[PDB]
Amino acid sequence: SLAIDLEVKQDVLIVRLSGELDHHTAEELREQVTDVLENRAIRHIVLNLGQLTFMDSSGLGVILGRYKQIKNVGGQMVVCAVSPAVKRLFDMSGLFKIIRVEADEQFALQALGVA
Amino acid sequence: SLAIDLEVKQDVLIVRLSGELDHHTAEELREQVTDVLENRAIRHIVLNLGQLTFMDSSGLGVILGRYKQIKNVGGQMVVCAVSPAVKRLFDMSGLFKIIRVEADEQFALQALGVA
Amino acid sequence: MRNEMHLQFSARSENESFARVTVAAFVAQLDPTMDELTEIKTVVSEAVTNAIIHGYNNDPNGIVSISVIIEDGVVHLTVRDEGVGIPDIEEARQPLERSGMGFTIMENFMDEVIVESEVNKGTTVYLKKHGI
Amino acid sequence: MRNEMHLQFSARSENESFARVTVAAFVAQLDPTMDELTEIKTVVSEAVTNAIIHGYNNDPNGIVSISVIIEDGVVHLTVRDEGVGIPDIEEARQPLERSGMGFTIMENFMDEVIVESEVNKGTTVYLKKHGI
Ligand SMILES: Nc1ncnc2c1ncn2[C@@H]1O[C@H](COP(=O)(O)OP(=O)(O)O)[C@@H](O)[C@H]1O
Ligand SMILES: Nc1ncnc2c1ncn2[C@@H]1O[C@H](COP(=O)(O)OP(=O)(O)O)[C@@H](O)[C@H]1O
Ligand SMILES: [Mg+2]
Ligand SMILES: [Mg+2]
Repeated sequence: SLAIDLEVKQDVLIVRLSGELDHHTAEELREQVTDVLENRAIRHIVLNLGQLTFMDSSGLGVILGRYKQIKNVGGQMVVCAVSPAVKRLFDMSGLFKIIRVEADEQFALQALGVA
Repeated sequence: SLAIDLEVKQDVLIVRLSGELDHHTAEELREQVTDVLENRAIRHIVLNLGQLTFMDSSGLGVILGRYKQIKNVGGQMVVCAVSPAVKRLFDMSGLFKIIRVEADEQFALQALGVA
Repeated sequence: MRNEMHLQFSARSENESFARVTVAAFVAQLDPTMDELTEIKTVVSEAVTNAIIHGYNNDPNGIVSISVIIEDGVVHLTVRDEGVGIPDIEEARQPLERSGMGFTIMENFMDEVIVESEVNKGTTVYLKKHGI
Repeated sequence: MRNEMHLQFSARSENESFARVTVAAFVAQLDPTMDELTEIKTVVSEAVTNAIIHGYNNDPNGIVSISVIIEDGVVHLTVRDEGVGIPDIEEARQPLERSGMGFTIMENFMDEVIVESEVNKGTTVYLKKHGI
């Protein structure tokens, strides 16, 4: 229900999600991501949501849990290729104010100077 | 849930089904087909099931109701492009013995001499 | 992990599809083949259609109830209604637009089929499928 | 034509998806837009997820119950559990991996949201969506 493809480019962790993100699938994501943040010098996180077909507040929670981590190292959280539905959750929750939204992974990486 | 495309070629009524055939959708089929049989000299019926994704015993009932009609005019009932699932219903019910099964509409029409 | 689901709905023909979809969605958690899923969907359709047209005589106020218990790869499917019932169960299982194939299909596709009924009480069909 | 459906299922996280699918399948009979369907699926997910993780504390023996009444183009969605309940409802509606957005999302996507709860009794969330 949720495929996770990770990749590191310098101090940026690229998280590519495919499928649906809810409380049921969020756990495997949290574990996988926090593992990377522990055994690597990551300052930023690019969340590629182009292949994500669904997300609820649990998706916002896992993102927000990471945001706190990234904020601790002075880095930035970037989400890209966001669906209108997911964009609706970011506006309504004000997350659009603390997390940058970009068109796609390339522009997101460019914004972080790693492309 | 069930699209019905009809066409007459000589004394043969071609019934092309798309979607699912159950008790809920069978009624519109019965009405449409019996209307054609009443205002036209139909002796045979070719049932094209290539685009049908589902069928239960109600589909067998509507077919069997027609078979009785066709048998009254000495004609033949032909079903084509049948899925393995539907083929399973024809074997199990013995309908394969009184109704001819063909690969596709063209061979079915050929078997009826109208192509 | 033993998972269970129970669904009740108005005795309307459009819900035949809804019932197929729902039970299939629930059985999917077991990763069954397309053929196994087709079989499950079909027997659900037979039983649910029987409840609607035979049990409640198409009266939308009737309530069709379904239960799906999944335990140890085994699927326990139960379809019931509180309709008019069946006088002689044995006779009814024997193969108007009626195909008379309903019970036979259920019996063939499933590994076990138990039918219980009582006039003016209702009917309950217990189906079991082994081997995911 | 007023159609109704009731679904009960084990308090398991994999059933979150199952609940979204089922309610959406039932609401589809009204031919809603993709956005309306997404909204319905999301609020169902919020409420059902709340019942599971908050109401039953992830205990799979708990039973989550849903009701969907469709009447005159209006969707009446009710999600309930017999879990631990909420001490102060008002406080809980206010925005650990918790986003605290659940109720806000339900309130925004739906046209009406009524929450009822009692400690050690359970919680019931009534949601209403107007205009198909
Ligand atoms: N839920 C039910 N309520 C009342 N009668 C039923 C029910 N299910 C089955 N029956 C009886 O059993 C008969 C056989 O059912 P089935 O094998 O599905 O064939 P069919 O529905 O084509 O008649 C029905 O015609 C009906 O008389
Ligand atoms: N069914 C429920 N059973 C018990 N507590 C609940 C239930 N639904 C909501 N709550 C309470 O309301 C709080 C707010 O829920 P919500 O807005 O969805 O945010 P979150 O789930 O992210 O905490 C929950 O943390 C919980 O304390
Ligand atoms: Mg039947
Ligand atoms: Mg929540």
